[PDB]
Amino acid sequence: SAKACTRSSRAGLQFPVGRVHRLLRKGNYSERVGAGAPVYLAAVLEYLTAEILELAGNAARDNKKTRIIPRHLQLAIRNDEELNKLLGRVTIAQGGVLPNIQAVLLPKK
Amino acid sequence: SAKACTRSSRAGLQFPVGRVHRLLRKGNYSERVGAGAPVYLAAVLEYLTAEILELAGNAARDNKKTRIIPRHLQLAIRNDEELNKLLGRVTIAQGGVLPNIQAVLLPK
Amino acid sequence: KVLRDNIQGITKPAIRRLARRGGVKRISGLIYEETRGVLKVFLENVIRDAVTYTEHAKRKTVTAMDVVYALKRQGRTLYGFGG
Amino acid sequence: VLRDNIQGITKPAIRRLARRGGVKRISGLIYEETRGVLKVFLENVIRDAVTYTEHAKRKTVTAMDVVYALKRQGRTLYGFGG
Amino acid sequence: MQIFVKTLTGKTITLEVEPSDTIENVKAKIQDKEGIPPDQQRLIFAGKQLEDGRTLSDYNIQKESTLHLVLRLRGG
Amino acid sequence: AIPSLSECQCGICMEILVEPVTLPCNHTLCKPCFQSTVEKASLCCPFCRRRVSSWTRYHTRRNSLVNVELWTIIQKHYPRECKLR
Amino acid sequence: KPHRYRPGTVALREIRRYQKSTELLIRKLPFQRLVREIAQDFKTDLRFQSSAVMALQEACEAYLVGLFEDTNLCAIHAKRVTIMPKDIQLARRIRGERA
Amino acid sequence: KPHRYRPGTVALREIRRYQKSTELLIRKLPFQRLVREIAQDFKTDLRFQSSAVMALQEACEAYLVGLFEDTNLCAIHAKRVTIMPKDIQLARRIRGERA
Amino acid sequence: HMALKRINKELSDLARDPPAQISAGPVGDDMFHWQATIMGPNDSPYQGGVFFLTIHFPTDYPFKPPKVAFTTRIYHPNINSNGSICLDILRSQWSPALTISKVLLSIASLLDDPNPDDPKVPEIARIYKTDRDKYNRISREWTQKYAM
Amino acid sequence: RSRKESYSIYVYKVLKQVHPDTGISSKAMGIMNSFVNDIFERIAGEASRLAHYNKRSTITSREIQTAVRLLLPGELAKHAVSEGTKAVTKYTS
Amino acid sequence: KRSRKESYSIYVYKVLKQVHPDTGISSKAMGIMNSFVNDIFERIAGEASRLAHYNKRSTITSREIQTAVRLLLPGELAKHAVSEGTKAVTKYTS
DNA sequence: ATCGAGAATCCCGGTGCCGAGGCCGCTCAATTGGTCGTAGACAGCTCTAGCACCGCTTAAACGCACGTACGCGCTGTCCCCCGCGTTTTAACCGCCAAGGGGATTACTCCCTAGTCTCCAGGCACGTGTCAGATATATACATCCGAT
DNA sequence: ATCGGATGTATATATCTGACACGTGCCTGGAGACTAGGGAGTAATCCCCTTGGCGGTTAAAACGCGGGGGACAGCGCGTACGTGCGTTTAAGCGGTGCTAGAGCTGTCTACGACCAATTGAGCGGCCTCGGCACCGGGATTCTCGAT
Ligand SMILES: [Zn+2]
Ligand SMILES: [Zn+2]
Repeated sequence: SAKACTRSSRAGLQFPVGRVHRLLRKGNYSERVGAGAPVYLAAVLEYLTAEILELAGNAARDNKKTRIIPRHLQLAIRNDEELNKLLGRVTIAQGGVLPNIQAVLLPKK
Repeated sequence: SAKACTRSSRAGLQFPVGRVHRLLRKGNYSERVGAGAPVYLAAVLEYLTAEILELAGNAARDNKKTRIIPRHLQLAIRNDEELNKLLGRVTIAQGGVLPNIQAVLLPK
Repeated sequence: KVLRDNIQGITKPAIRRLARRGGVKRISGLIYEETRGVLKVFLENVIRDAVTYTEHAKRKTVTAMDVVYALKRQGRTLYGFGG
Repeated sequence: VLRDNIQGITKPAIRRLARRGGVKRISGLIYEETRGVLKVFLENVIRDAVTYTEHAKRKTVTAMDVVYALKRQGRTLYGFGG
Repeated sequence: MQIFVKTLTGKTITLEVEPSDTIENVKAKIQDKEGIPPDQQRLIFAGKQLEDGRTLSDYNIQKESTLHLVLRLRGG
Repeated sequence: AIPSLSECQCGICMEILVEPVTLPCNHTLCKPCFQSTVEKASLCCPFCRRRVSSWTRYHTRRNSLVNVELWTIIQKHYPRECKLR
Repeated sequence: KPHRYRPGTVALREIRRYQKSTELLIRKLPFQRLVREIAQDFKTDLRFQSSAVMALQEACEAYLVGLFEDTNLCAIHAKRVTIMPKDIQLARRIRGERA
Repeated sequence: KPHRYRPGTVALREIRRYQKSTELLIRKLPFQRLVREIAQDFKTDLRFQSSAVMALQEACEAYLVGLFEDTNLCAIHAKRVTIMPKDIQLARRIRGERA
Repeated sequence: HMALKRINKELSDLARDPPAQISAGPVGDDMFHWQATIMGPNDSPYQGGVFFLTIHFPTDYPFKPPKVAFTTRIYHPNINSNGSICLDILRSQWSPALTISKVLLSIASLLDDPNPDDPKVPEIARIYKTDRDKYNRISREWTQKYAM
Repeated sequence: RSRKESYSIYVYKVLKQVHPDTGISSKAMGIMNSFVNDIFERIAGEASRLAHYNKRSTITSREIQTAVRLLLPGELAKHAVSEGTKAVTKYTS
Repeated sequence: KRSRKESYSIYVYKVLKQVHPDTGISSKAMGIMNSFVNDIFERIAGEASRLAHYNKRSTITSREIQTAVRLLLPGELAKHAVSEGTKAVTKYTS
């Protein structure tokens, strides 16, 4: 690239790259840290955040609101299949639970 | 205690204090390692190993054998509440399973 | 300022409410004592680790971060209180 | 090349496992479900083992890779290394 | 001829010796008077360790030259 | 029968047994000495040199370290010895 | 003459209403008093941040909801609609909490 | 005239025998061939150390024994003695492997 | 405190039947400090050897071992110049049931024959294991010029 | 006072990039912060373990890539690897 | 020759001879005990390193190891291990 | 309640083999001694919020009564696992043979840590305003008894 | 299969309030340039162990048959839990006061990192004898059809 702009702007990422580099240095993860690791890690973090935000925004628009509350995040994470497996053990505050009733308990026709 | 003797015997332990210290220092856990940590850690490890081995030897003697084999280790671990709680998810190779038959399945 | 038998504060309607959220239609009459016992055990397990965390730091007030961290150690990650 | 080899997990070879587990009576449809779940578990473990092997620029799946994959999955194994 | 030495204890022992003597013999003299074995003794001349095989005249020890002593303490 | 007065005294403190503890190696010592040893000694019986750690872990949860019958015998048969403690 | 619902429909209505809301389901003061009792049982003379109490209540409520879901699954598996203490015990045994 | 054991007294004998011994239960070569098939499905032209195959077999046997124990417990809970596929599915669902 | 009574019984036990070739007693009013004299055993290279040593009693006895020190000079692979002694019972194999007579007789037994597995001084250790005669005569010109 | 770092402005920028209209409350913001920290710690720890397993002493891009392939499920793993390699390639030149 | 591989075999054998004076141990049991020791070491060291990072410290002092032991081990093993560690440190420092 | 025949399991004595425990040679990692930069231990000050108390609503909890529907025990049918005998299939063991790639070593070069200087990106604080919650009044879906 | 009440839920409109989005000062952390050295990339070699193949023998699998025990459906009983109403209890909200303890700053002293010489603890390789595996015969003990 141009090697003249800021590191985050140079890589096309919105997440900070210098901060990730400092966290890797002071995180006691390895004696040495390469020059390409923070960029890769920031890209992965930004992609995951973008996907979850897109799903949450879709849910919020579905519920006729202009803000993302924890319920929207809970719905977006649980309704998807991959994200639910990724966050299987995670508990979201003010999340509630998906509406499901077993077919046996419903009244007979 | 008096200095000028091997570190592992100053505290009365049998596990190597020097090896534990080197592993802690070069094991990428923290920037600096105190001088009392390896002794404490070696004492804990030795205590646990003795605990496992005493029960394993008791089971081996109860099995009329004079040699400890993994079956004895499994019998010692799974028959103690505390050790079974500690080694919950761990699988011992060639350890078998505890004898247990549900009372309902027994003949009447 | 000691306290006694405060477990009765988790009344029958509260456990009924929790089960209704869970997806339970009909509830027996002996569920409430079992639920209270389970809740008490879980509280003891979490609070022991929380108190250990707040005692290692030479403090006297348990911080929400300590509770979050005890929960994470116990295997129940919690979001929404820092970390 | 190999194909249709899940049948190698034979009916007595599942009856014996059930007998060890503490099962007195076995239905006639247990075997298919057992084969399916065993295949799923093998696939899950072997994927991580092969990834570990491929990272080190190797071509043989050593026991250490399997042990590390099992430890990652939460099924720590003792005896083969570590 | 007496030599001033700053030992570990700091005591300086008066004894008539000569620079022409070997290190083994003066170490034996110290063992006779102070008891420290030659291996345990470690004479220090301006921060330099002297080998037992050589002599005092090699490092130019003179009349009442201020030297040092460290005991090779292995064990105890 | 009755145990001898001299034989009953603790082998560590040279004085009568108080809250005696019966080791799995059927050695009896008074509870203060046993507690001090488990705190400071090598977690072994001083006489026969065998570990009691698993036994101690089992017995401390149910509070069965003290020998009730021997304590009752020593206090009933020798009350003044317990009083002077 | 008075109109009363058939036994069961009110439970379904409550289930539908309660799976849509997100508030907390236990009164604040009794839970705070209980957690204070347990804490003072562990270490005397302790103080609590409000956020710590809130986090504890949230975690406990989520865990209880999950446990009741598993208990309901067990009860339906047993050809029943009611949940009994043996369902809870079996769910805990399977989950490995008590082994 | 021939002596035949009643149905039920032989399975308990097998349970008593197999819970005391520790040898592997599945045959070696079929398991090795299945493992190699899965591996070649993932990456072509792989090689396996014998220790790795033994470790895989040990892990699979332990997992299957645990799963059958839980399945038997569920079946007994359902007022039966026979284990059925729904028992396996319920045990897996509660343990969180498939949800 | 409690250890004072134990020291009383140990002193009485030493008083009634003192052991052979060894004798101990307190130098001053305090019973914590002790000094002892030991003779050279007949079946040893230390014939006619008289040796003095000092004993320090920690405040928690017998739960912790006492400290020993040779105030005299002796040649042995397991004893340093300053008098430090490396034997199993002093720091590694110490139990509350032991008595001062037991450790004194164990020290005498060490003086009877050395322990080569754990030499405190390795140079005289390899000297001793090289050949017996060198150890013989070095013990000679050590014991008839230091002990006597 | 003391400055407390967070991933706030970056997450807000990503949200505006995806949904220009919708906002976000404070509780959701804290939840997103905790999620980002959790994922960061997971990937960093896995990369550290991978580096230590091969007798190495540095964390390059390939260790992060292998950690991502290990942690994330299939489709998410593939998309994340593609995005990461694209970012690294654009950065290096 | 083959490069040196370190293990806890000899120390485990010494402890076993200290517990049971006349009992031998097979090779597979040695491997299992070695793996167990390594696993417990890794657990305690990792928890202590975290807890040191938690309060903005930089040294893994015996206090951190004691807290990690109190956390990881169950009820009674915690007390006994803590007592043994305190005894060892006290005997080592003096 | 029992007696006895057929069958599985446990004990005991003798033989053999291979691997566990001890010994010897040796190399490298732990020890010891000394020096130096900085981490945290301690004393002191600030000031945030955790705790305690008081009064007023009124919302959730509690106790009681009625009824019904579901859990449970019982019976009957049938069909599907189980135990056993016979036959077919391939697992297991011992053997030989080839070569692929894991493991080690030597050499070199370039990538990252460390230091100094400099400056702007993000954090804390303050302010405006509109998205959502709440109150109020209709519209409609749904349930239950009765034909 | 409806049809009427009757109830709860869903929908449209005013309003007002506190939290969200944005603006500004500044300072601490990130960026830029330069130097040194060790970590890692690459080429070459060795030999360990993985793959492949043959022959045998025999333990394990495949198949079939008789039947008995267990799964599953249908019925009846009554008891425990759901629903609704009136009453008692303490949660919830606001407002005020106090101080214990979290948090930040300044000194400095002792603990821990670094480096070099050195030597003994621990690892690799060998060897042997005893503990355990195995076989064969007999004693012991559940099991079931028949009383
Ligand atoms: Zn006593
Ligand atoms: Zn004893």
